[PDB]
Amino acid sequence: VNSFSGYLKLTDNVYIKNADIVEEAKKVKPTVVVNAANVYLKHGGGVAGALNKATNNAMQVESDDYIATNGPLKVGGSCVLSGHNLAKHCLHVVGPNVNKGEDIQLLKSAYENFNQHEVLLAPLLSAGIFGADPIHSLRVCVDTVRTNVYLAVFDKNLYDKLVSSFL
Ligand SMILES: O=C1CC[C@@H](c2cccs2)N1Nc1ncnc2[nH]c(Cl)cc12
Repeated sequence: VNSFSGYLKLTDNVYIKNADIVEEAKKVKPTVVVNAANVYLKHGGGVAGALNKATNNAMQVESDDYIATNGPLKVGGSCVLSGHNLAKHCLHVVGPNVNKGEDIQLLKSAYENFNQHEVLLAPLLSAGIFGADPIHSLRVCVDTVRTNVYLAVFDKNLYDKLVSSFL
């Protein structure tokens, strides 16, 4: 039993809700919140910009130190950093950005990072400003993640479309 509330159950381990991941994180304080990161951990917009703003820029400060030490992430890769006031940990995961020409096959590799964590609150990877089809992202998620994932979808119209078209 965990503290997530109001989710539709898609599969044994994947749950979905129309919710702002920022507000959801602030309420649940999950062990792991997933960020829709880029390789530079520059949290300018989208989910990343929103999560960082909610930390009063502390996520960005921590991230800049991480990059200065380790260099950029790989597309499809991840790193674990602090969750600040939102969660215990933030798993920064880099899905391919279609608006940069990156290979969509790397979306499966990106979701594989979730399997290192028993329970996660997460957005759909590569959706939104990353330019991929969110329906496809949901399919890859369901077919790749085996741990318990609670997906927050900000846009209500998109949420209804994902549910109604889910196989
Ligand atoms: O709903 C969705 C679906 C895909 C993703 C994207 C939208 C546009 C580009 S990628 N997306 N976005 C969010 N998902 C959860 N919480 C959020 N909070 C804010 Cl702010 C935005 C947001």
